[PDB]
Amino acid sequence: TFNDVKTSLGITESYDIVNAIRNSQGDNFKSYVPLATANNVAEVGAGILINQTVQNDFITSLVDRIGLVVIRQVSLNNPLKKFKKGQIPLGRTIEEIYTDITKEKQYDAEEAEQKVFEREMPNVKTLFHERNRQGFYHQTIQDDSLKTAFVSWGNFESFVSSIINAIYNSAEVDEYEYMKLLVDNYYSKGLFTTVKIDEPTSSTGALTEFVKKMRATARKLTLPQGSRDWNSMAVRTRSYMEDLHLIIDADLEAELDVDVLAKAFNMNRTDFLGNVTVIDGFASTGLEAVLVDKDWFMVYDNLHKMETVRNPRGLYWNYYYHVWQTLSVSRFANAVAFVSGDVPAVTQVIVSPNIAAVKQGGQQQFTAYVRATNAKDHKVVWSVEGGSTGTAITGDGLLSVSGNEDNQLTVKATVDIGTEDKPKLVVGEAVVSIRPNNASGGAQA
Amino acid sequence: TFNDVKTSLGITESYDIVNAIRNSQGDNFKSYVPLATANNVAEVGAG
Amino acid sequence: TQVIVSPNIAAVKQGGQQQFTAYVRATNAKDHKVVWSVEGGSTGTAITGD
Amino acid sequence: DEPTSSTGALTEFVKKMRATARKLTLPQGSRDWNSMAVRTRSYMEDLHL
Repeated sequence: TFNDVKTSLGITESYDIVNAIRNSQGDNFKSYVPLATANNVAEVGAGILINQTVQNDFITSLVDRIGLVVIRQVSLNNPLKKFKKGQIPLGRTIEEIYTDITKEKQYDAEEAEQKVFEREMPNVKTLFHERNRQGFYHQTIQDDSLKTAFVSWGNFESFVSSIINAIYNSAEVDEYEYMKLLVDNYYSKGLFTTVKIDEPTSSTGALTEFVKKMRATARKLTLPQGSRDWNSMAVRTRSYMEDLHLIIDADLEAELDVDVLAKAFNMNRTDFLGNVTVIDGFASTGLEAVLVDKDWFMVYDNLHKMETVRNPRGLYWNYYYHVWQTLSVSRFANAVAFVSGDVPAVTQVIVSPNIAAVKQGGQQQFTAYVRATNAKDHKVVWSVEGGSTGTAITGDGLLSVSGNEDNQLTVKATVDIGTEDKPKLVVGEAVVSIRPNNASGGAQA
Repeated sequence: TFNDVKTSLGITESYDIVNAIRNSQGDNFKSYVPLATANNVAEVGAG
Repeated sequence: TQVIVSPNIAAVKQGGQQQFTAYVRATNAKDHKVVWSVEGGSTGTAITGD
Repeated sequence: DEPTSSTGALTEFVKKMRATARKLTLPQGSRDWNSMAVRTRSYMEDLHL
């Protein structure tokens, strides 16, 4: 129920093909001069958004009657469906437990007199994955009002069927797009091990600058001694190379395919290591591709219910499609971020046991790993939040819980990238609670 | 024994992907606006 | 090169409201501010941005 | 030179190692290539790059 529709609705003519040029050429547009109806094509040839009742040219008061209705229809799919680990019935959280290595002690027999029953607890990280996604898809099909817009049985079932697949494409796209958030989340949080690829410190000849880095760092994830510096928990894990999946920009696969794979007499020496999955590219700035284990994804299903209900007063159906999922990310798995643009110096600081239960008057050793791009060796300042005058931490992160506290402490590892500004602090944190001590009361000395 | 804590524990982040999603109607992030539960994926999902 | 305001056609009830969204075609690696506007309304009938 | 510098410094590094591995695994070994200047020799299956 419209009027005054201009036919140039969303049109920003960068140049008017006719009046700026074709009438006035003397130039490259000369091949359109021998066409005579080029102005009728330049008016309505790019599609018309809003229909208009156009009268017939010879007989006015005859309407010009739409005479072919095609119905476009596409099916979308999640390429990342193979990163799902099945269904969780009966439960909400997931417990992910990882014991890692310990530090060797020097053999000393003199100190061994008092330390036979000394108790040194393991280094255990735990990780919890809550059910995140709980959403549904809503879709009405008024079966009776749509019979207006069709005159063919056959276009009516080819339009009702598309609204069916409109649900099944909507669900599968957000299933693609939620899992693509988890990469852009994890990078925003600083949790990706940043590796630059587009900083070629060499001379000219850096066409394979990214291939040499994405085949070295792919190999570094699989050394049998493991490494500390590819997790976001700083634990000594390892990949087995058959589980290394590489989610890559489509811009970047052609950089490989053209600059490297053609002119490669032996392509096995220059393919990317591990399984390659092309996406369109990530939302994050400068992030080109991401190499991960198969264990890095903690994606789980809970529901897939299609329900429906009929309205007798509105003569319609609602369709509800509930997808409940557990969309999560293992911080224990290696996950390398191949980035291009300019990055911070320090992306993450990892304080080591992450949680503690230290008795009043007790003490606790802390360690801060520093996830740093180019290794300026940033100095670490330890700090305690929520204490009293007593509780302080000093030097190489040694907490001294006072006898006079009961407060849940926050132990910080402050790294300053910044300068005379509102500077750039990279603060990692841990949480210490406090057991009470009957520490004999009163005063001393 | 732990009685009150935030869930963004330790995380020092470059850009915040709640203000990256909502406060960029421009580009690079409009694919994440039609998500309904994007808060409990972006502020939990790391673990 | 183009700004695509997405639904392109609304039949909004008098009093009711409607959600619009605009796709900006950046041909470069930047982000460009969108300013929403409603012309031809009564006193009232505003678009809030966004 | 430095085996990140150019693709010539990569190649020359590939030249010097196939040279050296041949010099090691010549029979009639050298008093070069060890720290006692013992006239020893080595085998190809024994070399570990």
